[PDB]
Amino acid sequence: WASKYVNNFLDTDGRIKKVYVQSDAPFRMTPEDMNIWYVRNGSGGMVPFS
Amino acid sequence: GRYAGYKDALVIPFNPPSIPELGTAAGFDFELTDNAGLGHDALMAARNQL
Repeated sequence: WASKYVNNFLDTDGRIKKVYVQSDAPFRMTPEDMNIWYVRNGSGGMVPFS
Repeated sequence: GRYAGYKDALVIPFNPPSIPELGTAAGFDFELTDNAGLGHDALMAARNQL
């Protein structure tokens, strides 16, 4: 949801630049979207936020 | 004399200048730069050309 800065990469113009991870917009717009998200438990199984 | 005829290494003897920061009065100092993000290879191609 918030997005995360992970680390730097070397763009093709030679300048060090940033790498971010975030949900694609369609899956983080509305409170019903947060139900789509699965965590996984200590057993390797996916559990939904709901 | 001894080391101009020397295959193993390049040996430059010299008397240090009194105030080295001045270099030589006839001297010039130039910086060739990659202004379009063209890369190391392109910049050294330009260096060798120049």
